[PDB]
Amino acid sequence: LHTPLGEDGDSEFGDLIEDSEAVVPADAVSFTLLQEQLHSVLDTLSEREAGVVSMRFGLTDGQPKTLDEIGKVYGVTRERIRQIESKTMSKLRHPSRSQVLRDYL
DNA sequence: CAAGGCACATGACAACGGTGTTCAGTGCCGCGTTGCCCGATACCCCCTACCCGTAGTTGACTGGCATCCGGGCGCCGGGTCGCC
Repeated sequence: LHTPLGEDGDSEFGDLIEDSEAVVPADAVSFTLLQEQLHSVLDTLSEREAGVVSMRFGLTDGQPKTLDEIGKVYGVTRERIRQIESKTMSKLRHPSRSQVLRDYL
């Protein structure tokens, strides 16, 4: 990386290649706005529906939880949880609570 | 002419009429919370073409590789040699 870069002075091949680990502020703030808007639309729905979808898709922890995995803290059945998840997906699929999330993809 | 005797109706007397109520029970027929029964997918098993580490190869075969310049200036600073 300390090669002359073909230039006798003031240059180094080590100062011409961009990295990839660096966080792009644009993408980061877009993600933050996505998180806030999704949390807002999530609060718009019922608090119970909100909580169950959040725990299923893991919106507070990195790893999502399985259906029956939610039926221990909340004390519900593996098929009840599936049913409320299904009707949550049905409601969120409504064009009402989709537009604000369309551009986010 | 006054008193005593018989009709019809009359102050109460309950019990039917008929309807809408008090409990009360149990459903009737609309909305909800959890039983099925499976089906798939993560976790053990064996071996094997290849990757990676180590062991030898008995004519002899005994000192490399250098650098090499047109700064240029200028100073500091000390070391080495000279003076004596």
